[PDB]
Amino acid sequence: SLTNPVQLDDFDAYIKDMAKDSDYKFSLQFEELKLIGLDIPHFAADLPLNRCKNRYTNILPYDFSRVRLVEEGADYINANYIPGYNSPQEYIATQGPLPETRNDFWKMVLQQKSQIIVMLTQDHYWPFTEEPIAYGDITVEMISEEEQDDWACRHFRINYADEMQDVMHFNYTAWPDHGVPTANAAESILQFVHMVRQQATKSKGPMIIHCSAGVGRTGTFIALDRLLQHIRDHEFVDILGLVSEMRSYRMSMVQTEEQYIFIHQCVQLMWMKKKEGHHHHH
Amino acid sequence: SLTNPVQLDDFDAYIKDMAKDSDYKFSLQFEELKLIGLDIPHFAADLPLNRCKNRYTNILPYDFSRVRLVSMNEEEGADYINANYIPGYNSPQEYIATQGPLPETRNDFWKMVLQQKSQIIVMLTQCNEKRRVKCDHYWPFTEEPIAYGDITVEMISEEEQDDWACRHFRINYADEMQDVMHFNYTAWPDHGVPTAESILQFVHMVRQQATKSKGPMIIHCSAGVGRTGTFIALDRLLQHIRDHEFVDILGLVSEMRSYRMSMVQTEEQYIFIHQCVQLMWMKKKEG
Repeated sequence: SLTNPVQLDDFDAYIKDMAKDSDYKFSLQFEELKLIGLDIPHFAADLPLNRCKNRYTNILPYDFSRVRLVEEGADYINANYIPGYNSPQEYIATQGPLPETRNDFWKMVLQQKSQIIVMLTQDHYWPFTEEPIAYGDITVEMISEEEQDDWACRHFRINYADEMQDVMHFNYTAWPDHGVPTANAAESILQFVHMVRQQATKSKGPMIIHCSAGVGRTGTFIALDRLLQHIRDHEFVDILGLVSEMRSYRMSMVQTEEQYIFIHQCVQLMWMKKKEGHHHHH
Repeated sequence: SLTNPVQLDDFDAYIKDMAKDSDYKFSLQFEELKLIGLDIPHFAADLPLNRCKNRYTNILPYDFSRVRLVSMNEEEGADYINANYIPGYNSPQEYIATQGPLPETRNDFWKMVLQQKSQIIVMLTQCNEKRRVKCDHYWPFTEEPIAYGDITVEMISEEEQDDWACRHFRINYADEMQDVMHFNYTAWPDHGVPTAESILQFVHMVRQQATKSKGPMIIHCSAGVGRTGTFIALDRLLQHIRDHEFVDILGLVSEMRSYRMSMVQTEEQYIFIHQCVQLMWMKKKEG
């Protein structure tokens, strides 16, 4: 429905055209993306008892792709499985946990067997000290912590009954809140993405990604992660088709035209890196 | 991973290159496609108690995309049926690909039809082919309402033609009633090809009805992967060619295989899909 594959050889001319007439086509395409999933049911998220489990009143997970926890509304959590470059349920896009949902969040991590969590914002649902904390029936203890300039990695040990699970936690902290992303901002985020991807290819369940609403930065991170891998193996990119797809699994993925344009900004840099690399295929 | 969009303007040149050296490139692509989905679990389909619900021991539904039957405190495994949600041109769960119902699962099938609220069923096989069993005649023989478990089905009409039959069913569970159109294509031999004009009109026919219907479109043949996979590809492609200037059959077939194994069973059916697009392209050029 919404898809526009562009040969990498034509991306430069493509983005320039997208930008003409005051970003007319960027805006038009974004206006079209806003129509995706309008008719997909999201009744569970609107049930009386689950309303308090949503950070934002109008950002609700579709019923078909929602992650279900295993009482009235006890299976609910604002999160959706999202397709990736490698599997149909490679990711779980979710909102930043609320104090009232942090126990449900850890239950999701355990049940879904997620060994990688990506936080795109700076709510502190994890332990502050080395002391193991019990979030409901699940005990979580931070094993180690590494801190870089733009991100931090934490290793968590989660247990329940006889079950034990190791979970890596990547928190990007240099995400720009205001102004247009500088060439450095783009570079940093692309490095972070690449970094998480190296760990991904070595993990169990779906990769959990979140930002306050779980759609903007989250959908942007997912798009970039999938794009880097795609651009490495292919000679074309279909950004429109990609964001449209995410919109069909979780509403508002890539929340703003700003983020939509930014994604194109990053792909141009990816294309520049691919060309300058001249790497043969493995 | 597996994807290769081709502008329609050079699809002819593409097809001819793929057909070169006795379909060398076509086979190359099909072998790659046979690897898709091998790592996706299908634990529920493996349960001993569900073995009698699988027509074939090797055609099994993935856990993540399988269709779940709903019931109140019912027996273990009661939620199981050999079927999977498949993305379509319009929505994430537009189709439900399933095997041809067995005598032991005909009630489960109708339960799925009612619960999923499907108003269209596409059957691409005959119940029997070459004296070999392919699918149970799970629907009524006459106009007399038949009870399948707690669901009653009434065949309001039955219009047959050379290559297909259209049957209007009215089904109900107490006061929950539903109209279901059943399109049975009878000229598609299992593991083979219609042997394009005929099947394309069929697809167009089902498409017309679809625009008037709501709910998932149930698609099945015998195993629920070969002809079913080819039909879905065709249905989706017809709509895609109408709106765009390119096609990615490789990515399309790869995607289906990530939702249900073996979609589009043979290289021949895979090549048939390309041939059909070529025909679809020319029809579009007549405007």
